[PDB]
Amino acid sequence: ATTLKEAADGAGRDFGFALDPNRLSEAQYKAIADSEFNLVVAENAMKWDATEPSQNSFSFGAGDRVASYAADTGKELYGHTLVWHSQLPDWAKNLNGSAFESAMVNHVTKVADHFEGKVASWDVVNEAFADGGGRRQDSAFQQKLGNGYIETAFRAARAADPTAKLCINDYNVEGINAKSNSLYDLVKDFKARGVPLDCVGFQSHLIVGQVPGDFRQNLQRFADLGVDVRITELDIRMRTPSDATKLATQAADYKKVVQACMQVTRCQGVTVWGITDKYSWVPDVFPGEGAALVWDASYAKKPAYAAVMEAF
Amino acid sequence: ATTLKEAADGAGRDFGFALDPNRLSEAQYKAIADSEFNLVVAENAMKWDATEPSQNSFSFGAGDRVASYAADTGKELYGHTLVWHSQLPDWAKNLNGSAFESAMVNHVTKVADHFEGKVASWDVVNEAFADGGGRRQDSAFQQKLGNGYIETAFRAARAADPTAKLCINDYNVEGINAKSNSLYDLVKDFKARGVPLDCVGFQSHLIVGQVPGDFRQNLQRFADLGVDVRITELDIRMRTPSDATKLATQAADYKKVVQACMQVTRCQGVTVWGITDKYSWVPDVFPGEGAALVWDASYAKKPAYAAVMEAF
Ligand SMILES: *[C@H]1OC[C@@H](O[C@@H]2OC[C@@H](O)[C@H](O)[C@H]2O)[C@H](O)[C@H]1F
Ligand SMILES: *[C@H]1OC[C@@H](O[C@@H]2OC[C@@H](O)[C@H](O)[C@H]2O)[C@H](O)[C@H]1F
Repeated sequence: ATTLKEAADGAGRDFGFALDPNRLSEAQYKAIADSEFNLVVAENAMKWDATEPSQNSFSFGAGDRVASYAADTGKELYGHTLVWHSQLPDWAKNLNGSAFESAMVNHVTKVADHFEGKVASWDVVNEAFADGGGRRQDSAFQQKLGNGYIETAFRAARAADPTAKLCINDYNVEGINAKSNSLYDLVKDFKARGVPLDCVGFQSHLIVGQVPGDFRQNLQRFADLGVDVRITELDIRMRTPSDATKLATQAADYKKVVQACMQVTRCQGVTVWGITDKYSWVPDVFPGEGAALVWDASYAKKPAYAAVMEAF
Repeated sequence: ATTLKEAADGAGRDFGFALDPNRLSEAQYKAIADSEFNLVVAENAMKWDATEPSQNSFSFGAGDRVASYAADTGKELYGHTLVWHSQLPDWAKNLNGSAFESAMVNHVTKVADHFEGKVASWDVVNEAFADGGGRRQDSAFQQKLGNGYIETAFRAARAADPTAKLCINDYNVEGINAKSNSLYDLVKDFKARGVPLDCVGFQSHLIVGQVPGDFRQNLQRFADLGVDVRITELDIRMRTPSDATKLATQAADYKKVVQACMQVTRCQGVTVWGITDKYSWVPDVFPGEGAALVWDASYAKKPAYAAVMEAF
C-alpha cells in the first residue's frame, strides 16, 4: 500500500485521527487527513462545552463541520463523548440531584439524536474510573448521581440512537491492573444485566518504551465478554527534543500497539490523537514531553509511519 | 478530458450545479457531483426563507452543509441570493418602511458575514426587473422601498464581505430586449456612480430550439461595462416525453450556450440548475414540460453531455 488508509482498509480495520475543523484550511493538514485515514473523530467539537454552552442552547456548528467532512470524504464518523467530567460547562456543575440528572439525560438525548445516522460509534461515558481501582471522585457525575449514572447514560443513548455502537472509554487500562479490573467488572455486569454496551475504548496515551506487555492479553479478555475493543486516542510521547534512538523506539512502540489490535479479531482499529506534533495536545498537558504523533511539526513522516504501515 | 470538470478546468472556466444537500446520501448523485463539476451553489439552502425563518433567528444548518461540501471537494462556492421577492418569509412581508429596510440590511449583513471567506460570489439581488422593461411590481422590496433598494443591498453586502463578487441575477435577459436593456442601464449607472457591482448573472431557463441568436452579443455588451458575466441557472426544457430529435436539438442548444460563454473572455462559466431530470424543478413550475438537464431520471448521460464537453 501507498497510504496507511489502504493498509487499514486491506486489514478490514479502522485507522482514524482527531480532527480540528479549523485546520482543514491548511493545505498540508487536509492533504494528509484526506489520504491517510479512513475514520475521523472530533478532537473537541462534539464535547459538552462545545455542544451545549448554555442549558438547552445547543451549538452543533463545529460538530456538523466534522460530520460533513467524514461524509464528504467517505470516512467513518466516531462520536466523542456525551458524558465526561472534564470540559463540562459551569451551569451543569451548578445543578444538583434531579435537575442535574435531567440535564444529563437531555444532553445525551439531544446530541445523540442530532447526529443519528452520521456517527457509527459513541463514547457514551469517558473516564469514569480512577487510577488504582474504583470510580473517580473528582467527577461531578459520580458525586451528584452516584454509581448508577453510567447505566442511565447508556440507556438514554440507546433510546436516542438505536443503532450506534455505545462505548465506554478510559486511559491507563491498556494493561492488566486495578483500573482495567474495575472496568472489566463493569462491562461484565452490564452485559449480564442487558445494559446497552457494545464497545470498550482504550485511550493508549503511552510513553516511549513503556508499552504494556500484556496489552493484547487485556484486549482479548474484554473481547471475550462479547464486546468490541478499540484504541481511541493513541500517541506515544517522549522527552523533547527527539533523536534517532527515541524515534526508533517510538516506531517499535507504535508497531506493538497495532499488532496487538491485529491479534484480537474484535479490535475495530486504531485512532491516533492528531496528525502532526505541531498541534499535539501533549506539550500543554505534559510539560517537557511531546513528539508523540506520526508526523512531525514539518509534516514529515517519522519512523513510526513505516511501523504502523507494516503492522497492519 | 474524461469529465466535464476537466473540460471546464482546461478552459479556465467554472461549470457548476445546483446542490440539494439531502441528495448527497444517494450514491449516484454524489458520484456525479464529485467528478463532473468544479463549482457548487445551494438550490434552496441559502435563500431568505431557509436562513432566517423568523426575524433575527438564523438557521445556517443546510447552508453550512453546502459550504462544507464545496470546501471538502475543492469546488468554488457560489452564494445564491440575499435579496429576492420570492421565498420571502411572511414576517418580512408584514414589515414596512424603516423596519422593513432595517430587516433587509440586517439579513444581508448577517448572511454575508456568516459565509465570509467561503462564498466567492453572491447573487445580491435576484429578479428585480419585469419582462418588458422596468422594475417588477409584484416585489415586496420594490413596493415598500422603491428604486433605491438594490443599491442599498449592494452597499450593505460589500460592507459585510469586502472581497466577494457581488452579482445581480435575472432571467429572460439572455438576448437583447426591453428587460436586458433596463438591466444594462442599471449596471451602467452603478458602475458610473461607483456602486459595488462586479457581475451579471443570466439564468438561461431556455426552451428547446429557442436559444437567443444574439446571446453572445448581449453577454459581450455587459462585459464591456467592466463587469463579469455568468450563466447561472441553465436548463433547456422540452415537451415531455423526450425523443431522439428533441434530445438532438437540446444537445445543440447546450452547445450554443457554452460556446457563447467561451467567446466572451469575461464569462466566468456555466451553472446548470441541477444534475438529473429526476429532481429538476421544471415539471412542477412548467406543467407538461421537462427533461431539461444533462442527466436523465436514470442518471444516464444524454446527448447534451458530449455537446457541453466539446463546447468547452
Ligand atoms: C483523551 O485525551 C485527550 C482529550 O482531548 C483533549 O482534551 C482537552 C483539549 O483541550 C485538547 O485539545 C484535546 O486534545 C480527549 O477528550 C480524551 F478523551
Ligand atoms: C432561478 O430559478 C430557479 C430557482 O430555484 C428554484 O426555486 C424554487 C424552489 O422550489 C426550487 O426547488 C428551486 O429549484 C432559483 O432560486 C432562481 F434564481
